Amino acid sequence: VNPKAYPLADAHLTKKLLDLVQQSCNYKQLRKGANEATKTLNRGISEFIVMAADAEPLEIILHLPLLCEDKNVPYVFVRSKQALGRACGVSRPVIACSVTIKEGSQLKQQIQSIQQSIERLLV
Amino acid sequence: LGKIISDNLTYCKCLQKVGDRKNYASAKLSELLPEEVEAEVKAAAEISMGTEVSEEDICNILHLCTQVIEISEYRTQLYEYLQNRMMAIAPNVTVMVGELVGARLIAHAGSLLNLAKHAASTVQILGAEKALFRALKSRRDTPKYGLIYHASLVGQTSPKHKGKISRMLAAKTVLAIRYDAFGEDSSSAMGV
Amino acid sequence: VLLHVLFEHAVGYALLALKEVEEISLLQPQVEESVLNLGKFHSIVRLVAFCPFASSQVALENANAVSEGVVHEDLRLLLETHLPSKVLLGVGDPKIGAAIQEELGYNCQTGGVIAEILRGVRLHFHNLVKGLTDLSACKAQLGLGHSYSRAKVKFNVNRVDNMIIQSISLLDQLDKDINTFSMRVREWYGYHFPELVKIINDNATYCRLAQFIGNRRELNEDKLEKLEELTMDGAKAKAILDASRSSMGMDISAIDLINIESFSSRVVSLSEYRQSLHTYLRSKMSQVAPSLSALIGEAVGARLIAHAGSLTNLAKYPASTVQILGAEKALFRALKHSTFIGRAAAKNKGRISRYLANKCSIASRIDCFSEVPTSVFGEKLREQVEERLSFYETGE
Amino acid sequence: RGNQSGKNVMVEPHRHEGVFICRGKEDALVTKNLVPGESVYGEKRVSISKIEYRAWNPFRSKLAAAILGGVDQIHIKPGAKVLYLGAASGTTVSHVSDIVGPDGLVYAVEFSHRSGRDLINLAKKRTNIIPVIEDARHPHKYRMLIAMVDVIFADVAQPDQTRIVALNAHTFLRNGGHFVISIKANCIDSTASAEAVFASEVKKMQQENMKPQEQLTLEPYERDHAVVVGVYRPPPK
Amino acid sequence: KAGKVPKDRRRPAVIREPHERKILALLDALSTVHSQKMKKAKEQRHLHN
Amino acid sequence: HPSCLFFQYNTQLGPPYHILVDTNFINFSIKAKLDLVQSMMDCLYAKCIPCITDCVMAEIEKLGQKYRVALRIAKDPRFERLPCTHKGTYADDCLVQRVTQHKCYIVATVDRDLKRRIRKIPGVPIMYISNHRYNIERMPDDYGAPRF
Amino acid sequence: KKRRKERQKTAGDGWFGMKAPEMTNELKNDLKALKMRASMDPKRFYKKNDRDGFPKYFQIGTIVDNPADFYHSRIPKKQRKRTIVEELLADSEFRRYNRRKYSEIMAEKAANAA
RNA sequence: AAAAAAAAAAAAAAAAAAAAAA
RNA sequence: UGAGAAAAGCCUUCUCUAGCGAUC
Ligand SMILES: [Mg+2]
Ligand SMILES: [Zn+2]
Repeated sequence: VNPKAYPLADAHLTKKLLDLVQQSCNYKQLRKGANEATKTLNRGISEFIVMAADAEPLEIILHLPLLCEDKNVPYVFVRSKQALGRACGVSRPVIACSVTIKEGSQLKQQIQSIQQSIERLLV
Repeated sequence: LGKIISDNLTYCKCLQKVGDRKNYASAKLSELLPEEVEAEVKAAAEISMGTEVSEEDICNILHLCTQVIEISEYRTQLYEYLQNRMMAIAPNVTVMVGELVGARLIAHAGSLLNLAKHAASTVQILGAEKALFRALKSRRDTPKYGLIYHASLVGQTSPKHKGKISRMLAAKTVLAIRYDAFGEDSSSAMGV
Repeated sequence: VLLHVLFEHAVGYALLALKEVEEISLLQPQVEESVLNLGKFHSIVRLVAFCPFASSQVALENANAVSEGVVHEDLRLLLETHLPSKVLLGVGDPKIGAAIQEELGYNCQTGGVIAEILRGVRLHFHNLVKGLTDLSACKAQLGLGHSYSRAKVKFNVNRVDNMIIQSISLLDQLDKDINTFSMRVREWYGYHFPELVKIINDNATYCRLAQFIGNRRELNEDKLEKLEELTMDGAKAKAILDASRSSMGMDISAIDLINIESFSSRVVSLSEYRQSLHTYLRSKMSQVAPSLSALIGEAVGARLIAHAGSLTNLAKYPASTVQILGAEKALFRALKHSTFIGRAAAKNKGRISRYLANKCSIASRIDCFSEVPTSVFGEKLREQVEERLSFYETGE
Repeated sequence: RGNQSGKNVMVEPHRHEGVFICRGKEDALVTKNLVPGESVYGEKRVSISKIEYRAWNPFRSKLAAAILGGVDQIHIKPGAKVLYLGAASGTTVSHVSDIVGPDGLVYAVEFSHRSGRDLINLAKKRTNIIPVIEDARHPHKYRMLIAMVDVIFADVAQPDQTRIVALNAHTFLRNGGHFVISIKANCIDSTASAEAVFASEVKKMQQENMKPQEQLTLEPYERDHAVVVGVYRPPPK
Repeated sequence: KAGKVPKDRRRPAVIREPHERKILALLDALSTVHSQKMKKAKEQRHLHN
Repeated sequence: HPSCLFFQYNTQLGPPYHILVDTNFINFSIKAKLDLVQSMMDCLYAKCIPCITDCVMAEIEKLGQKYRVALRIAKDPRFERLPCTHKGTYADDCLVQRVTQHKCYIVATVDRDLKRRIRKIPGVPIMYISNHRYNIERMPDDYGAPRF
Repeated sequence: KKRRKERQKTAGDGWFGMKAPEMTNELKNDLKALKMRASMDPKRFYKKNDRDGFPKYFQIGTIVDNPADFYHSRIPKKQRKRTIVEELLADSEFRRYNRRKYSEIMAEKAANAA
């Protein structure tokens, strides 16, 4: 594995993440794409960032971690873009996604747990 | 080096002589700098904060420093040319007010004949046109120095007397301007 | 309470001896003056040894060892020499204390009164070691702070974009600065031979020919033959002699001719430096951002970095904003600047610019975060736009 | 709208030393640029007639949010040595470097290697910033690089913020010095309430021989954040 | 009142350019509206108090 | 004005209640033989962690051996021991200052004079002993409080 | 006495030595305009002024262009002016609103005066 | 609060400036 | 408030910090 994809999730935590992405799309709380993920970081409306480590140039998504460290936003990698494609409800591979702040959303409890799990990966 | 050396021409020559800090110790700078200054210059060489520079970077710095000394050398040649023409066209003015200040006066008036048509009080305040029209509109006190401020006689005199010398210098100056413009003989006897 | 303290500094290692101290009430309002006031500190603490670092590289080696907690040979040499061999040695780091006690027989203590003594030493350090070292203590920390930081992150000095920022600005100034001088030269030589401005369409080219012929009085035979070599075509040079023979310009004085000759030469020497600056910029761009340079050219690519202010700032921008950086100068709209095979219709002029912005954003990211820069990706992206340009132009 | 480029505008000093107010149709907080002509994160700068000031964004900065909220003291003044924990990319660090001026020093600590490469590029242009790419939880590992400082600014955003500040304060902070700590309520304890968290952190600070003096919220810009200002080992009066 | 000034002593008045009066008229009209605005806000505060 | 308050309603007061105990509240609790932690749990149906300041603890110590039982109950590992650096021993001023600063505590006291001061501070409940049961005054989520 | 006078001519070391500009009818016109910024736009409200008098130390300048803000925030070069007063003279929105209010005040005053 | 005086502006208003009552 | 109020120049009495000094 390329060492630049440091927060690589295991099998169990990947299942929880891709389930939460599929839930978020139904509640209109997901922004899809590398450019759209960047824009939410500027506006400070992201809980976390999910990126695909199987992009053939890994460098095209490495600008997102730099923005995350300033906003103190957790971020993780997954092993497949095509698996990330279906969970987002899109018919094309996706290399980056961002879940948005929504006031009063019922996803807060599930989101709060997944943020804590990501921070544990960084020990 | 920038703090220790203020002479810009001396600074650019030192860079041309010595590229990196390592060459400062071995090379000698007696011809460019005093030995006491050279010792301090060599003293700063070992205790330095700067980053090391590549070979392509140091070449570009030398080329820029090459152009600096060539422009400065030409500027001195241009200044000497100006002194040659000024002493040939209006020699009486150059002796009295100076080469630079007399040259600016013709540049403001645009020609020697146009400057000749002016009176004595106008020559005094040729430079100070902004203070004059501000004073006349607001009914304040008019300026008194003009371009004459940088003349040799005005510079040496005391600040209390710089008002008197301004009109005394200007009034005699126009006697030199008329004589050079209309006289058919080139001599500095009247100016002296 | 007599004990020894080891203090590590950027300039070197120091060994100090403690005579007496009121240990229990040290952290109290009245007693705290014992360490704060310089005179009282000198009463109870002396400097028994000092071994400064010889060079910056040596200082970096000791900094690595101290952070890891191992006993470097420089530290061991000082400790063995001036310490009698029932010895208490104070250290700020528990790990270095254990390593010393394994290497040598001294007893190490890491806390208690020693923690307060070390702060007293740190606050008054510049006074104790003043004049013992050539390089100042304040500069010692500033110099070491960088070299320690470069080592951790594997910084590469080649891949820095300071020079391209300065070079683009300097190119802008030179283009104006040569232009102003070139117009003045043409006016001055116009008094002597006004026809020359009509034949020559280039300001720079006018300058060498101003050098080459001093007066129109002597331009014939071999000097005419020399003239055809500098001029691009032989036909004009034969007309130049005809213009020189029949011209209404005025003879110039001696001292006036020497002035204009030296001045016209200086514009040439300024122009040749400008060509060298453009050469130096091109070499820098391949080392810094090869993929972007291959995509759009060294001139446009460097200017895009200049608008962003840095290479990293260019990568962080989204695809939408990178188009705006070229809006005022029409970097993406104006295509021949960047030259691409094929041409874009007026209807699809906006679409090609939008598509080209996305490719430049991707190429900029590859240059910034690659372990080694390589221009293969830029060439691949160049081909794709050309396929798109042919797609719109031919319809397939 | 806003402050469009090319508008006449006035710059007057703030109550704090080294900080300026950009008086116009709208008012912005500005600091004097140490390196004229350069923007570190794309802010709008103002040219004054050889002198230039840079706008300070309170949404992207935690110190600027406190100043706009009306904090009494910041203790960052020209010619002061400031130890910064959690420098990140250097958005706030650049403005702190502007306040201290050429005489003062800023010690920037950032563990991450990705953001560390940005500090070194930033420290190249500013001579008074000393980059320290090291973990803030172990102050003994970089005791070579740092002398005594006057102010410690903490933006580490960790569950153990107080312990990290306590270790660094004992080792490097001079007697009578001051500290500014930003507290993110969601970071220390998400389960407990935000207001009870602010009471717990203050309690721990008093157990570490630190005397907190003031606190305030940053509500118009941030939610569930607080800034605490205090003094370390005060001199007797 | 002391309105009278002799013929020899009196000075000609200032003759303003058209641009200056446009700037000068703007400020007085602006100040009248602003002075009116503050006075109205004064009574609202006093009534509420 | 603090952000925790929505007019007179304290939102950030949470199911873990931090309670500042006055020195007199301890004495009457023993006289009525009410367990200090257990009775608070019955009043609020939630976890309660009483808080003991340095000022309050000193006033117990000055009372003498006659009040030794109250002193031993005060040192209970389940309790929260919070320090205060206040030049003196008087505790009423200590508690109101803690109340004014943070707005997260519930005041437990039986003195009438202290209660009338705390009522002037918005958004802070007061706990007092009524009959042989604990009672709460200005709390919306009182739940299992004496009904009268 | 003379050393006091030298120290009051500058803001001090705390603010990097700002100098007090000489007071002119153009600078004073600018300061009066800024003090009355509340009534420029009926839909915008402002806080109270910090000080009743004019500031002693201040400097005047213009905001630098930024390349990324070509469309978002940039005034075209023809609309730019030299002074704050001339900017107020140019825009139609302010002139239209100010004229309508000022006409009302005179008319209401005329009813009171008669 | 109020009777004044000195300036500008708009088709009267606005800034300063004194006295008197309270 | 009522050694009336306001301004300039000379002596007298004292207050704060900041280095400096304690290393034999
Ligand atoms: Mg009591
Ligand atoms: Zn207390």
